[PDB]
Amino acid sequence: MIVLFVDFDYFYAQVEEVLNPSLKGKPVVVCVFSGRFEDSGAVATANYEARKFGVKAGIPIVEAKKILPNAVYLPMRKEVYQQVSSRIMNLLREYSEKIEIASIDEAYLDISDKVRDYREAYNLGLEIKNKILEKEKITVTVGISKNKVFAKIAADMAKPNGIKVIDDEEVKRLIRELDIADVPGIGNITAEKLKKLGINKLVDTLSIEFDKLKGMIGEAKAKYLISLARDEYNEPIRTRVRKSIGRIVTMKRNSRNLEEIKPYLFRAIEESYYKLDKRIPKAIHVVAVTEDLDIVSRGRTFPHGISKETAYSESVKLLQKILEEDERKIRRIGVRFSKFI
DNA sequence: GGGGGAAGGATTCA
DNA sequence: CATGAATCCTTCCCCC
Ligand SMILES: [Ca+2]
Ligand SMILES: [Ca+2]
Ligand SMILES: [Ca+2]
Repeated sequence: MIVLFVDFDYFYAQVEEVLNPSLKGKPVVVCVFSGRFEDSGAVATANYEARKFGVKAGIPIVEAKKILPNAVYLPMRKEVYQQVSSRIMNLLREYSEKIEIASIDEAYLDISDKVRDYREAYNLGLEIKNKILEKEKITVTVGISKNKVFAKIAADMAKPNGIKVIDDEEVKRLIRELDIADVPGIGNITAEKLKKLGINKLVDTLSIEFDKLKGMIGEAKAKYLISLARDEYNEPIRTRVRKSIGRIVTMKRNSRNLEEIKPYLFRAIEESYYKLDKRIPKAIHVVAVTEDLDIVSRGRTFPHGISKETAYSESVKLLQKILEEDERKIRRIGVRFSKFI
């Protein structure tokens, strides 16, 4: 099987460059302003110029400014980025029928049939990069390998603006020398649970009793790592199905007061409903981010679709359940809709 | 013993 | 300082 993975580089910041080309070469930082206080919030995405100095996604906006006070800071414009992304995906579509849109900036292409040899895939890659650079002025990195996981690792190794191929021989070297933490799906949490089992490389996963690895990180994650280490991972390329829609908003200040929280919750519902379009959910979940960044939620599934009126009423009940069962104050509040008809 | 929702939570990552 | 949604896991429940 030959999988070609496309990862748009520093996507949000790059789109801002395309929309304002005079930004090229300057450090650009796209942020999410929380409005709690001047520059309160986090970095969503930073381009290479800012990233090389430590300004990256996740750090506080105030922190970024101490490092690069002269960088260009812009508010995140998600729907603009989504529309540019949609145009890019439809373009990749013309190279494959078999396409898995993993996120706003990532897509896997099963080009097992339209090519053969890693020479022909590579060529299809350089071609794809040119097509996108030309039609949208967006540079992307391409990863090529025998399965989705290594195609992604390939991209991770080659970014930014690159193209890398991981043949069957380096897969085998990587299976022994690649830090397991760099394996897709292994975050800091899992990486630490693995470290305590001796596991630092994929190969190490085969020296452990399965039921032990399973007890430590779960059956699905255990089977996943094992199949990769055995050079047997082979999941098909398929775009997952949109299962839920919702929004969560950060309040100007933490609260525990119903009337103070409501306005934020209702705003979340309105935006959620606008995004659902013609979709009708049978389930609703009110989600709250506590003062200690802990996530709590209460939901309900109905035997029918949920009207906005029912959503407003049910959401208030769910929130009350939350405040009544948790003592912690609330920092962010929102809702999620699922089980579409 | 176990099929099969439903609910609440744990992780991942741009 | 702290900013959408899929997968997966655990517990719980109804009941054959
Ligand atoms: Ca990415
Ligand atoms: Ca990206
Ligand atoms: Ca990692």
